[PDB]
Amino acid sequence: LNKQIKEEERNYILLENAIDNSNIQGFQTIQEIVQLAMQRMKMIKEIIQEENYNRIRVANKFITVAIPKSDPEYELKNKQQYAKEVLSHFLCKMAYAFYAEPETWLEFARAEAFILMDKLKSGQHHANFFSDENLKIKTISDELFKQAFPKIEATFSSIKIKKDNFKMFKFIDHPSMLSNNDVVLHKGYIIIYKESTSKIVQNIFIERLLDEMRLLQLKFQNNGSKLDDDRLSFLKDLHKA
Amino acid sequence: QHQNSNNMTIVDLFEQYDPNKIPNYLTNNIDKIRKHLEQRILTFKIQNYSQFIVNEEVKMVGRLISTENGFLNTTNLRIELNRNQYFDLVFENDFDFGNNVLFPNQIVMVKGILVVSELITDHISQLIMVAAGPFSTVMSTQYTSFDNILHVAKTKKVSTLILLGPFLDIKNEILKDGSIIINSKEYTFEQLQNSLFEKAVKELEGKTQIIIVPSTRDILSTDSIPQMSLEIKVSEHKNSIHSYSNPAYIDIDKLRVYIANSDVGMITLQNSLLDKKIPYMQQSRLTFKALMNQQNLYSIYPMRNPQDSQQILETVKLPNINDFDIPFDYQLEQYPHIIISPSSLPKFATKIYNTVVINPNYVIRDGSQAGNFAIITLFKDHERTRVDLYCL
Amino acid sequence: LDYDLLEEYYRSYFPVSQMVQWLSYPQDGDDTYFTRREFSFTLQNEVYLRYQMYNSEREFKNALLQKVPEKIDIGAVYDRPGKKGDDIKAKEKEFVIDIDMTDYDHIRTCCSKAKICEKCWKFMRVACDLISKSLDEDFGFQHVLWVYSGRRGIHAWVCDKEIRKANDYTRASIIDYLNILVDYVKPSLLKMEKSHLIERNAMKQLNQKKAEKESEKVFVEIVLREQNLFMKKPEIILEFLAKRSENLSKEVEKEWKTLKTSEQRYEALKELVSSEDKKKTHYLLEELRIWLLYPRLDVNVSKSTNHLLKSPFCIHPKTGNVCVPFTTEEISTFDPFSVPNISTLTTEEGSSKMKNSLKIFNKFLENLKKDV
Amino acid sequence: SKRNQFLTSIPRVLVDCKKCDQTFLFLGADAASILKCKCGNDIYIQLKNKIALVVKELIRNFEENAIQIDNEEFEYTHQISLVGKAKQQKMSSFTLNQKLLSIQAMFDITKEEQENTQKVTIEKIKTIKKTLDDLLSKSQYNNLNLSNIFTSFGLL
Ligand SMILES: [Zn+2]
Repeated sequence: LNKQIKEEERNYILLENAIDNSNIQGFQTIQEIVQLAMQRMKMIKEIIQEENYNRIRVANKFITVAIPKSDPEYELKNKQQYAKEVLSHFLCKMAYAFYAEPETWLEFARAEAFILMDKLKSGQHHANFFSDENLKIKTISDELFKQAFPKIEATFSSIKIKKDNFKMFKFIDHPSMLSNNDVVLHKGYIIIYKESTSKIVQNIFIERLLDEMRLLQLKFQNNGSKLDDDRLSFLKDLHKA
Repeated sequence: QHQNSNNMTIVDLFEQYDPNKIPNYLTNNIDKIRKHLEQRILTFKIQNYSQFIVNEEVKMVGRLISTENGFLNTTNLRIELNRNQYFDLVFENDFDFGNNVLFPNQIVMVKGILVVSELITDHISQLIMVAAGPFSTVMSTQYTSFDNILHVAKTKKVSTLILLGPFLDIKNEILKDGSIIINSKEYTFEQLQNSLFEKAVKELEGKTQIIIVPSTRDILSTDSIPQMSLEIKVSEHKNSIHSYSNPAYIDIDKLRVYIANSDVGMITLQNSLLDKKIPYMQQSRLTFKALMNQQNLYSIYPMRNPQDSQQILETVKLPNINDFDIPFDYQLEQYPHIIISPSSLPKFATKIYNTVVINPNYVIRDGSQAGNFAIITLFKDHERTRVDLYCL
Repeated sequence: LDYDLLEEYYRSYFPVSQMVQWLSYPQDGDDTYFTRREFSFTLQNEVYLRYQMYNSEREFKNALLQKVPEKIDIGAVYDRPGKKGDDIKAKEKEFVIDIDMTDYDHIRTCCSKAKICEKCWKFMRVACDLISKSLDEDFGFQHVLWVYSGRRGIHAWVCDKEIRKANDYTRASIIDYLNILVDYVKPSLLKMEKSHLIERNAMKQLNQKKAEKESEKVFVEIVLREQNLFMKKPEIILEFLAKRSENLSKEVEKEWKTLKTSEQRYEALKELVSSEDKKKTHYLLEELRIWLLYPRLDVNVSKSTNHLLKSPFCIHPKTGNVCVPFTTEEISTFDPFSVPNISTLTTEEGSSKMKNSLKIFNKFLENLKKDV
Repeated sequence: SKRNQFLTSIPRVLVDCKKCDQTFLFLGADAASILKCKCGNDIYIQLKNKIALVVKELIRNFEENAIQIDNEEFEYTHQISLVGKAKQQKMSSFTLNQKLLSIQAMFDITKEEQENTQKVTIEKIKTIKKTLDDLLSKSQYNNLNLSNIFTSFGLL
């Protein structure tokens, strides 16, 4: 009982595997899925247009609902809420993976990554990513802390300090972060502030999520097109809006 | 008599679909038909025809379809095996023709370089009431024949009666397009049916069991030919009434009767081809022999109206019709004791494969008052039944 | 001229076993390192031979002597041997950096752009130490191998444990950091803030708070510039100064017409830009010095994870040069006029010269074989 | 609004009233609160019967599946062959689903409008509505099971 709650929560936040909706009371007919797929794409488009994230979700009702256990038909509420988020994501992903170019998937990757950060920030537990980020973070040695002390204080001027500086990274693990102007480099090693631990979260998430689309496109390019008609005509519309 | 009705205990044997999960209620697909047919041809090949032949000559089994969309002729019958083998039949050179019936959708075995086999199955006190619709005179809505039918039924004290055929059809109520009565009241379809069935139960007083079988032309049942459960609403609460699917197979105390509710014999005979100079009774006998072999009477899929290609008399849902199939191997049991096939063929009552078939035609046939029906009496002590037909 | 080369191949390329050992990398413990390595040869009159993979050293030198390889190339290491079939994927390749004198053509004026002059080599002399300091301070990179090449500049081979198997994206990320001369001035990513890190060290101005200080930083570029060109072409730097307000450019152009001397012109420019604002002018000497001295890293040859390069000790009769080895500590002493050549024959001086070449090469060879 | 795109495809529904007959383009400009003819009669019963007949005719028309002859011929046949290449129904399920949904939507009422009238009319409205709502609920095309549409792409 508790274990399947934990697994469904992991699938809710990480959002990587799908479910079935035939037995779900609400989302059965072809009509409801149309608006369900339209709402998330609308939210994504406005998110990328404006660059308030929590103040966005309150507009489109996507918050996980709060309701006491004593409320009748309690299982309906969370099943409906769980169905919304899982079904919405894959339908939107399916559109880009088939029709958009690889130089155009980055817009979708950024939008989903950003809402991911909001979910973890307001979420009660980040243990899904907490364990893995321990594998990447490495505490700065006190020897190296004094070794580059003139260099560290050169880049860092404003405060908005031994513990303020955060655990450091190996160069080979994250080559993309050197081009950032906020990092300090000393003999193939990098020292970063603690608030960029959110930045590295998006870096890995984008790379893996962008990988699937090319694989998803590859699993489709070998065929001609979708075989069943009531979906193929539909998914095309979810590209321009 | 009364105790006999008290000990009726009627029950059916088919598995009835749950009214909320009909597999193919609206959606239809071509590919699934092809897969199902390709499975069933192999099933027949493995099970039935294999016992006759041991592996220049060639032997194969296949399905018969019309080469041209027009009505079939001896030169255009064609045999098909699978996605690849796709051939013709040319056995007309010698003009020889066996005692067999060929119709579209039939699965037959043929061998040649021609001999055809048709899946031959190896040879081997109570009274009932049978009535056929319609019950209202054409261009009239009085339903007075119902009154005299029940008059006869309650005069002869029959244990149980079977009512079958359209009650409110699209051939009588389309003209009225409404209901008006002498006492200045407006009625609807459901209220009319409730009035009719209240009349039935109050005239019979629930002393006898009643069996109702709906038909396609009924205006309330929108389903196709494998329709089911024409819902009955009645004020009387005693469970003297019953409803069943279109092709039914019900269980009397020890009697098992199979019902082909709509005009299968006439369509099968007229659509198919058969040798000439054969008497009409023998024609019907051979057509039913052919239909009994394929374990299902609704063998023909197109069943187009004769001389009218565009018009279709009955709508059959192909994927869902093979569920009601019943096999015949008399080595174990004789499964259908009585076959009821109401159709426009001449009245008859005969025995085939140690089972009896009856054809009580429609009462008030073709608008004339000269209706007719039939009764059956059987005695149990192995299987002796007395059958006689009554004309109005 | 091919007969002399054919006779001389027995003497041209001594480091056969040394090259095999360098490519072998015995510390890794894997075998067939020489087997998988790409090689390409160039023959007389446009004939090109590629994927001339030799598993044995003996057949390697036999083919080397029998043919006429006017150019010898080094490639990467693949999955499996074989050529033009099975579309082999490459495993590993060493990191390379290329430097030439073409990017300094628009600055220098004392040479005819076809042959080098003694006044121009100082640019290479400063570029070598600049890039070496960058690599050593910013990365670990405990091994370096420069090579002088032909009639022009040098390359920068590297051998290290991890970077040999680095993917292409990491290669791009590394080469991005070492390029600062963005094509027209240094990019705003560093201009936007004070107390930067990279170009401050790249300008020989360490952490400091001053006449002796300014003199000891400026004298380098003074020696390199005020003798080769000594601001004979004002337009070259007036165009850059035009990036700022037209008033300052007008002031400096009006001022310069009187002095008509180079060092005094530079001092006048420094005085006229020292204290004319606090924010509008910023680092104005720094970007000028970087743009006028820093070398432009090539991004063509060192781009892909697989490529072909001119090997050490290659000889090409046009220009008569020998691509002698090099090392980081050799920067302060090297010259481009003492190199051996085919022309010397039966001469003790040239003998001592290539003996020194081999000993310098062996220095790094056993340095790597011991440090691994 | 939402009513034009469903008014554009409604099938013919003719009501036979006393001394008059009119086509039934009901909506819910039109006074949705009241459904009666110009006459005093509410024409309820004839409306119900006509809906029953028209839906029966629509279903019976659909069930007689016929495919389009190959070689770009518009002729149609009901005999389907095992080696037939062409596949195009004369009346695909999409059209029937759209028509049934239109006939359903031409009779519904918003919650704001119903509270201002008597309960008898609204209960009659839902009594008529359920007759089509239940027929929509049991379809195997309106209801969509989308597990198999992407489980072939490696997703649970
Ligand atoms: Zn009227």
